[PDB]
Amino acid sequence: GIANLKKVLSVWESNKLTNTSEKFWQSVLKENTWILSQIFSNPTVLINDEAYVVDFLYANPFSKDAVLIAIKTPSTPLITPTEYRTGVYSAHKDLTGAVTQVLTYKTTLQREYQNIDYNNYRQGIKTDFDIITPCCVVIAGMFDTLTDTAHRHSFELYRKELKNVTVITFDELFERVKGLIKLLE
Amino acid sequence: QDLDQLNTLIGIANLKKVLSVWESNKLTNTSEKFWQSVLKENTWILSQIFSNPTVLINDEAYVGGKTVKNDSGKLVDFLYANPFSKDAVLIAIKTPSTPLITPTEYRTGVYSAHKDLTGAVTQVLTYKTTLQREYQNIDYNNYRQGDIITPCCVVIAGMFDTLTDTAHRHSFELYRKELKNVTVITFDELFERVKGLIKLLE
Amino acid sequence: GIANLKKVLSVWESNKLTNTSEKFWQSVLKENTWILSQIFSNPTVLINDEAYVLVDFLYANPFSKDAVLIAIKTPSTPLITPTEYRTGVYSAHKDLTGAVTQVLTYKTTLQREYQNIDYNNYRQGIKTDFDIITPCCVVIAGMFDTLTDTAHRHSFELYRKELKNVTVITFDELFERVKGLIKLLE
Amino acid sequence: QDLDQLNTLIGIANLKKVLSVWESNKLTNTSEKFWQSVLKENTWILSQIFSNPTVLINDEAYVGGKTVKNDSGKLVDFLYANPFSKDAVLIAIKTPSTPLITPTEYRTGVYSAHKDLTGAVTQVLTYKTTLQREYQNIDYNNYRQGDIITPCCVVIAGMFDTLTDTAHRHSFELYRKELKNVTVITFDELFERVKGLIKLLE
Repeated sequence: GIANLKKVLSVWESNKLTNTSEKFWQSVLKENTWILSQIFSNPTVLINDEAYVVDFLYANPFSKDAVLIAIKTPSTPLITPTEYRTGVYSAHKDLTGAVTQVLTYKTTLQREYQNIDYNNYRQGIKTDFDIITPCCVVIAGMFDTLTDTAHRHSFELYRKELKNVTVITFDELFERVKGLIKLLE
Repeated sequence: QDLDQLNTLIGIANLKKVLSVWESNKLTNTSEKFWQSVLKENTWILSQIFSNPTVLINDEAYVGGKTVKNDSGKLVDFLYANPFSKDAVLIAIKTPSTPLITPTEYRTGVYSAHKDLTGAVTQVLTYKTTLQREYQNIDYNNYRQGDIITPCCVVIAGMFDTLTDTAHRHSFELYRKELKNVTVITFDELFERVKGLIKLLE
Repeated sequence: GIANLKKVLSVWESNKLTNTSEKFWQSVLKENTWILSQIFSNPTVLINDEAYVLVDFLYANPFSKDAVLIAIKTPSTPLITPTEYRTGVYSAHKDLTGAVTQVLTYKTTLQREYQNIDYNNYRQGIKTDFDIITPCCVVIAGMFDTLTDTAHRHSFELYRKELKNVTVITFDELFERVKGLIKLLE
Repeated sequence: QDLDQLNTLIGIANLKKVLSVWESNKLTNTSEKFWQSVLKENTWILSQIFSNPTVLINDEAYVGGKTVKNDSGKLVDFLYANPFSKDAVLIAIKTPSTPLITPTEYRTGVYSAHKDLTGAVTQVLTYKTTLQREYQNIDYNNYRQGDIITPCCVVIAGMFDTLTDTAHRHSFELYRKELKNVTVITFDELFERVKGLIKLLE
């Protein structure tokens, strides 16, 4: 119950600034599928990797629409160390490259959907995800690393101009988990 | 930790009653006022679903599922008073028997959004603009004597049961996934996540 | 030159309130490919219908090969519903909303069947200069002049700014660029 | 008739003059000021390319390719004075040698945007916010004594000649097409449409 929710936070806090392996955070969200389900207002269910043979695929159980989620490490920089202009900071190449990569996978997944769908038919797997819209999510970095107001302003501009990619930092992801505790109390 | 178990039961008990009314009058009772009242009393559910501590329903504001009483009676006055609620979610609750797509076909395999559904999306944006100007008007007066809210908009109308076709569901998704600042979630989708919360708590 | 530009407006000014056939407006834009190329700041070139096979045009950037799908309706296509949802609130007409859904559906199909389309061009010997990299769509329908009341314009502006990947452009706005080009030169 | 032919020749002569400058030192001159000066004396070209009669380069405003003489020296003053010029396109002109993507690969087939390119995109957005803030500042003062400009942003930098692979071109497109209020057009793309205008006229 709620003790399970607190356990997730304890795991999150313990490796908040130490773990730098994408595989570990892959497991944590895979073990607790409800964590990523809180991002989307519409209901979502996890899709097994075999169905579409460090990303996750969540699909709406009603419309079968699928959303692709890419998970990086919390230590991923959000902005460049130096500043392009006084008070203007460029988004780090790690963040910009991550956004591009998830779009490429979404393009590839839709372009090869017929091959994947037919393979599931042969193997008996029931395909429950339909690529209707190019919605992607990139979970990376921590918002707390942005100290200066210029840093927060520069990063906020980057994450507001994106059309179909929602960049969510790790701390914001677990704030929904932590926020659930407060609402229950 | 014992109270945490008590909180778990209290949270589940509230969720069961919300599903109880939904699974009892989702077909007969179709008045907008009734469904607004039900979701008002269970605002804490909406806070988690839309990932926003502060929500705006009708002419009232609820923070963390708590009714924030405002003596002035103006939603804008509360929003200006508290800078925290500058990213609140505006929710318009319609009847669950609201058509989502036109019964006929615009083309082969394409269904256009129904009048009622796209009317609500226009209405909430109109309501959002009015709140923005009233907030701006107060800011001008305070400056005269001596920002912009930009709240999120969410429309809750219709059920996914009426979409009894792949074309019906695909057309609806292409509509609601194209809006920038409006999220359309059906009543069936709304209460199915309520079931998910029960499963997570249990 | 300029005389050519004024000739195009003569056709537009003559058929904007008379011609209600979708095929005719396809012919006009197909004859003058430069008209639709003025919508996009980046260079674009029209792709023949044989290459990638409702009126639909396909323009591709000559450099990055990115393709854009444009759907053309009639100028007589309503933009908003005749009645009002609420007092001062008008809904977008089903013709406009349905047109947006259809162009997105065709864009989805075009990307999904790209491998077959690319392979067919290889067999037929045709080159494939278009690539579906981004889901960008354009819908051309109706005229902005038909929105007389300030509520009508506000209701339509809310809808068109709300869209993510579809840019609804009325006919008069499209041909205003043609008229705008004349004034800049003159 | 006679006037049209004279205007057609003037337009073609102007367009060919710009191409002569572009094709004479696109590989030698890297001064950002130089390319700002060249592209601001031919603003009528930019008006048609970006489909906007009003163009804002640096702190100077151009309407229909004509230099507006604002004696105040503040760009916002002109914008507030003239309600017509509210959707003006803000254009930032960089050197054509500006890199577009990182020379190394982020992954297998994925390239991230270069620091200079993404730095300019943030800079114009910062410039846009300052103009919006100053526009309100004037508007607030007028109210005390007795809306929102929300313009567009365009960045012109780099050449497509650097992108010598399919992966490079796909990566660049996935970046600029994802932006909402910023349009990125390379110098090679900018003058390609200049050639297209000549073909249309001639």
